[PDB]
Amino acid sequence: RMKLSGRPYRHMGVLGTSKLYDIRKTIFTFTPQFIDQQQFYLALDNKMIVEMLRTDLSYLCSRWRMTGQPTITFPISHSMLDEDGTSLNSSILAALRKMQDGYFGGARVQTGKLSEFLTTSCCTHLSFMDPG
Amino acid sequence: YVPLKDQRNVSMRFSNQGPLENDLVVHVALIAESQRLQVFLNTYGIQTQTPQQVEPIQIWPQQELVKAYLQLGINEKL
Amino acid sequence: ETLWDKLDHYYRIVKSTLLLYQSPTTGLFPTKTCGGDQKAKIQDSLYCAAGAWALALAYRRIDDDKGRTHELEHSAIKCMRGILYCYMRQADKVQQFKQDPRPTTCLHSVFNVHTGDELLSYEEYGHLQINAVSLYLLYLVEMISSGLQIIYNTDEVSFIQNLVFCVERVYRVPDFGVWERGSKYNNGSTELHSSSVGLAKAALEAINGFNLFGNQGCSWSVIFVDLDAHNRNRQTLCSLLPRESRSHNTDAALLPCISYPAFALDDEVLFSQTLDKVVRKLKGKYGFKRFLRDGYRTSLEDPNRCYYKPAEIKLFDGIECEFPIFFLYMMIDGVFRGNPKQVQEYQDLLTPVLHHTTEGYPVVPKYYYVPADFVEYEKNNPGSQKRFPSNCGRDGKLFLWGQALYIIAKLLADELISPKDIDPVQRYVPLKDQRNVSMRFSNQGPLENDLVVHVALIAESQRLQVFLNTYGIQTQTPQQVEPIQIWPQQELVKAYLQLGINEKLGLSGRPDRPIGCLGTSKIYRILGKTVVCYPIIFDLSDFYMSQDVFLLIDDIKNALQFIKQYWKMHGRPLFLVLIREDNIRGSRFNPILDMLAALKKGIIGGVKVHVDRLQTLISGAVVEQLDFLRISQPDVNISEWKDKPTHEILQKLNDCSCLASQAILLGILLKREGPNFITKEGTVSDHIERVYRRAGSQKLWLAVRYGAAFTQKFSSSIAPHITTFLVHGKQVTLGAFGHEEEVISNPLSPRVIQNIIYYKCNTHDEREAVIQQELVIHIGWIISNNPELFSGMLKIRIGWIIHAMEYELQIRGGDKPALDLYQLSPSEVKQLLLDILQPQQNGRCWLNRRQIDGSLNRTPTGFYDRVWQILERTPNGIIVAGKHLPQQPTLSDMTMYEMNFSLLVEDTLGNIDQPQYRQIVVELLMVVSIVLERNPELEFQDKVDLDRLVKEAFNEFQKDQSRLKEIEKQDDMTSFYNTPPLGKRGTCSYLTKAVMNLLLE
Repeated sequence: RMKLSGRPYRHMGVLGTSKLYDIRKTIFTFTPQFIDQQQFYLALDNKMIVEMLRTDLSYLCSRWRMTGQPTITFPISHSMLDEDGTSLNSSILAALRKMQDGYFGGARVQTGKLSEFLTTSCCTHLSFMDPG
Repeated sequence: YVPLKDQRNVSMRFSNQGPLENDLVVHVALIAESQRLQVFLNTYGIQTQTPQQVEPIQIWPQQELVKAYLQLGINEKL
Repeated sequence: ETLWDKLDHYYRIVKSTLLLYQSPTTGLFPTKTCGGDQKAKIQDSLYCAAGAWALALAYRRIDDDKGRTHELEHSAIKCMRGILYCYMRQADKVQQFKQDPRPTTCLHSVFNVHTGDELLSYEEYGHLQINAVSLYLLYLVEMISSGLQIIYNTDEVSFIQNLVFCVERVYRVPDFGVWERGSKYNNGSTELHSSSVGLAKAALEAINGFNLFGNQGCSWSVIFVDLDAHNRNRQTLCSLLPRESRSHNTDAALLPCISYPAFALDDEVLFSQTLDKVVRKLKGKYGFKRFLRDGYRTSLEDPNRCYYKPAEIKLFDGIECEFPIFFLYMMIDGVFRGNPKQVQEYQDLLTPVLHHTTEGYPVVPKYYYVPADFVEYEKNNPGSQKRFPSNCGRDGKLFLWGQALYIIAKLLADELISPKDIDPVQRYVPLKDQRNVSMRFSNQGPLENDLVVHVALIAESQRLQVFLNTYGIQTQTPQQVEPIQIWPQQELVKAYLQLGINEKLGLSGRPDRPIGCLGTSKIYRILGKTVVCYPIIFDLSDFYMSQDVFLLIDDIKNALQFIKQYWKMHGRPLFLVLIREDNIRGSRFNPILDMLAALKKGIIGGVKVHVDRLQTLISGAVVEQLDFLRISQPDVNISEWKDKPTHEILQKLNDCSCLASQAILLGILLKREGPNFITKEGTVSDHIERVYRRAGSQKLWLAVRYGAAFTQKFSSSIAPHITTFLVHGKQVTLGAFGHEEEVISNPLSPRVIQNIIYYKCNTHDEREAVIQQELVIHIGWIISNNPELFSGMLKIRIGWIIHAMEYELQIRGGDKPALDLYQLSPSEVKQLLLDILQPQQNGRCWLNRRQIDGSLNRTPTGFYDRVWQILERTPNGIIVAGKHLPQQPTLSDMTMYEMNFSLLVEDTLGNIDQPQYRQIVVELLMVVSIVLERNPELEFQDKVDLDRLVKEAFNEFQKDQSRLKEIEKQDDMTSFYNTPPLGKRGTCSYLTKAVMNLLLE
């Protein structure tokens, strides 16, 4: 009635995808943007992925002016394997091993399963998505 | 004496919800005791507020109210 | 199912129907839901806001409402704020209307919705409507009493006070009506409406003594009211209650004024009679019609003529539209009165006519219309055919007001709330609680009147006090009540004028108007000092009838009766009486003793009174507080001395002692030289005032009347008399007998009437102004206290009545020369007027009785209906005095009881010069009506010449007189006038013989 088109389309940063979301009594998680291959070829290099991941980890650990611990999902795609496709690259396995033992880049990293992280994580309730 | 239809908003006798109804919602106030305990609770997502952050408001034990009530109703002539 | 499902369903209905089209910019709904219309009314938006408030009040009963109530309260508050902003945007119009009300200065009621600005010129809509303002004030005070907040600062209080001041005078100015059409003819005329008066009275009751700030308030949130305006509104409503208007026998608009929105008819029997009449005369299959002969948006209506042509209303009958919205009002009345059967019957009636949306939501169409192929068939059989739904009954168009009324009625029926919640002010009370309410009924009960009024006695001088005490009369000098102060009426008027002044907008406050007896009956406190005042009857008046003690006895008795009848405030009223030493004047000191002894006895003509010391009465009594102030034969003839020089006239004035010659010389000097001339005793005006006061002191009535005519002074009570005469149904004409006369049909401002009467006075005579004033005040007083005396007369003419009592006094004088009426005392004038006004008896000559009856323009009861039935059964018509009354236009324009047909008949009959001839013609017409009604076989073959019938009757009487008394043929019919109409050989026999002769041929 008032001729309003809502929020215009814009890119989403790491600060928005880190938190959990609730859409119609369901749990949703969104992967970070820098692992997108249908936009540019910047995500086709493993060392590039590693350094952007380290920078994003440092930036997220820096401010985090929200409540609750953050959550990052880093799935392994088919492009992360070697030429033979039978093992992950050396950089990837090094990155995961560095993620373990709680020290990677410039921040403390704790790994586990989504079941335990559910009880302690920021949750956002979306109400505008409910049917009219 | 009050008729059955009128007993809806009477003080000290009946509730607003009606005689044959009990759905009262009670407010609770959550206040921490120490800053260390407050931050420990906040680390797990539990939100509590330190007693030093309610400066306009005051929290007193139950003995002060008893003493204040004891102060009332004193007459010197009798 | 719990209440949650029902409340959620109502929420969906409201969101999809009512709040969907709300304008965010202003918060006021429009009239059209499609096409992007930019026009809005005031009634629909207010009704929608009231419905939303009622729904929110119903939803309040849940502690987990999830904010549903908050949205509805905020929407209602936004709508009220928007309407208040729109009203306050126009400020010059309010100030103009406060002084000279007119359609030009009227407040605009229609404006654009997007920016809250005017859109259409006042020459095409009128914009004169006061019902909306009254209803808005009532709803605003209801919402504030509920617990909402709408008023921000103190300027709104001043605006509300000015709105009350402007609306206080709605009982005189005609309105355009609820339907905006007004008259049934729809020609562009304004008339009085009873519903507007009732709504204004209800708002005046509601706004009295209420805190506008809500929970908190000390002295800057109260509104002051005047009892005189409320009393006048009540009198007007009671007088005009049986018939909504003179041109409308009944209307459906009388419903929301005697129902839930107003609840103003506290009469039971008359309310029931009106309800039965409306139900019988306006019931329809598909709803309630607006009124009979209503061509409102019918099939024959065309959008090319705003004003209906004459005789079109006759063609427009039988196709009146149906409005089912009144079913909801009737159901609301039924549930309010606790009559479930009526609620069930109206619900069953409304069930089939209701429509549904795509989702099945209820729809209430605006009006019902008939297709063009059943225009004539429906006329033969009323209601046998079926109508067709309007455009706003299928999709894309709705009726917000109707839907709001429907949801309110359904909520009331479903018992989701109680009548007390929707009426926090207790507008409606049942019969067993009408015992100790304020402003409506007394503590003695409805059918009881035994009020006791306190009376305080205050002396004027010590010598008068001791003179009274020597005879046993106890009075107290004003010097012995030092703590108490006595002030005149002007001080209170000035204090009221000082109130209601604002500098930001520009406010003139309460207009300078005299205060009635009820207002002065209270006790005030100004600057911490108690203030008491006496009625305006006691103050010195330049007029002459104030020197007659009989007039004072009568007027104090009338004031006591007025106080007894129309007092409803808590606490006994206070009455103050003062006695002056000049009043007794020697021989005139006995009847004063009589009245004062009767007062001391305790009973004054069936009215109980109490007398005691003033200080005792003052103590232990409630005192009104006004806290705003701190915050803020002659030897000289006209012809002989007209041509005399100025110096000779001055010398004659200086050396003459007679009052009449002095007055005539002063008048000649004023006419020739002017009021600014200087004489031996100062200015001309000062000398005239001095001689007028000296004449009043000497009480020689002719000189006092001449001086009063010179001073050009007029009484300040003519307007109430003319307005009550107009509201009664009679007419008054101002003029001189045998000269030009001015007819008044609508209320007029005092300035125009004063100018007209003074121009007429300058034209014809000298003292007729004061004589006319005394006659009109006496006639108004008599009709107020004895309304049945003036029965049978419609047009009241002062000059003809003057000629009447002059003739009667001349007849009484006989051989003695007739006494001049200019020298008659006020008591003698009143006695003469009451004597002539008497229904008259035998003994005196019948010619004189006929002359008096014709002069008074008396008409027999049932004359108008008899004339109408004659005209119905007269194919050709009736011709009298050269005037023609064609049957077709009067039959196709007017109806049985319409007043304009009677006005036309009176205009036709007013061409008769001899009043006795008019009376004889009226008697002949009555005889013809009775004879024709008693036998339907005989009918007239052509138009009747009543002059021919009168001539034939006169010739027959002449022949009979010649046969019996051997009297030759004598000219003139005064012998016929002398003969009584009934007896051995009366006029009725000759009229019947003429009637049978005309019928046989």
